[PDB]
Amino acid sequence: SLSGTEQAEMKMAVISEHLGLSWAELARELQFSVEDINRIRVENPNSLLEQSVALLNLWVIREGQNANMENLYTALQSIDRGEIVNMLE
Repeated sequence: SLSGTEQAEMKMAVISEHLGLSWAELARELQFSVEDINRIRVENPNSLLEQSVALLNLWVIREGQNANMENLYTALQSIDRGEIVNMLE
């Protein structure tokens, strides 16, 4: 399969566990609206993990068939979290 889609589940599970405070910046980098980002905050107020999982789930839905993990990697590197990419690739 494409290097940009294989094992998406495990990769996103790991990314979500490691994002921590970085998920909101990632969301902005991925072009999500301030409304969507705050909705995630209010729906999952006590867990950075839940907020991160929610964001990646929203991304999977938005991208649909055009989803490409390389876009997540580029965004991660742009927000200084390239160490997550190194761990995965």
